[PDB]
Amino acid sequence: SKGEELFTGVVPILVELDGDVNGHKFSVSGEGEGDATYGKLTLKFICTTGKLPVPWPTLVTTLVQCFSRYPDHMKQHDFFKSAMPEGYVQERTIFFKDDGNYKTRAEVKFEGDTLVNRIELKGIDFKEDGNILGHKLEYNYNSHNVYIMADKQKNGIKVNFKIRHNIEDGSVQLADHYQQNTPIGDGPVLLPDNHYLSTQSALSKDPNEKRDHMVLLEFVTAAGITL
Amino acid sequence: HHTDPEKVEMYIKNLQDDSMRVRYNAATALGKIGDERAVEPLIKALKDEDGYVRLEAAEALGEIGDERAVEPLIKALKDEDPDVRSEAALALGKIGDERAVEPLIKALKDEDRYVRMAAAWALGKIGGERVRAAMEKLAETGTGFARKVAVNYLETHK
Repeated sequence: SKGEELFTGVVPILVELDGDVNGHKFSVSGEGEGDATYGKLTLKFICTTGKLPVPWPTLVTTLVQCFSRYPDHMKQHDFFKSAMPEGYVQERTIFFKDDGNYKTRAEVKFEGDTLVNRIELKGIDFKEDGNILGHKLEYNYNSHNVYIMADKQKNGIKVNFKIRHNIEDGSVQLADHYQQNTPIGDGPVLLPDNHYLSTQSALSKDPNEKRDHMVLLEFVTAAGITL
Repeated sequence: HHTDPEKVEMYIKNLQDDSMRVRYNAATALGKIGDERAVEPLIKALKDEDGYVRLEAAEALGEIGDERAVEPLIKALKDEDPDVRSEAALALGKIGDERAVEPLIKALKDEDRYVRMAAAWALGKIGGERVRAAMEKLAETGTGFARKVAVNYLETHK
């Protein structure tokens, strides 16, 4: 693939989000760099609009899967890279167990030589003493598997997974993610057999930054196919 | 490959910790680690008092990919909790055993959507002729979500 050649070294990254959750308007923006050679992602995202109405973790998933470390044998299955630099469109719908739900639309593409993600979020039905609006969530993430599957009918992929958000003094708030991606340009893209991705994410906080922020350290690495 | 026996012990032990977040973490850990010694303990974690813990233990057994857990997983598809029975589906598609083809096709009809979606992948993953077989029959005997899946496989796969 021609897309994969772009990600051979470290590539700078940029993310912009406009959200609305049960009325509470807000916007987030982030800056960083990603080495798909290790599947590593390292970034910092900040609320431009002062305070964030939701807990940071919720947004992680919505706030790039082109930096996923696809092994040599699976290189035929990285739809995300293949779609570049023209880019792709990531549409999600995130049902929170016993709580509300998001709808998102992202535009992931290359600007010059920086990877850029533009998202547009809409939350509804969220309970006010819920975990989400009640900010009852721990500041960390878990390892999850992101289950990928091609969409012949359209021309992209149906992705699905179930995020496990830890509660401060409680168990787990779930999140069924129903995702679907589609290419921006008209170029030819790889459509993969059914596999998945293995994520490892870390949340930290900068002491010097005074704004509402998050420090992310990811490591998406693909698995499934065997040869 | 190589498995750090210090951690393997720790986590299999931790699987019977008082705190659930502990035994939840021990599941995820042992899945990634992929050691045969964790399979038995994880099937017994499959009956855990806590649901979220049952849940990981499932995908954990999927990651480890041992054919021993196929049956217990098939039984875990019938779990009360849907989230647990979803991850059990996913797990069974990972292992790739044909013995899960029926119980998965049965789950395409499950009440919860995620559990229907999970199975869809899982079957798609397993594939081959015994899947292609039950899919062609489902293009007629099926209806609704399940039917939509069957045609989509016979579209994609040969």
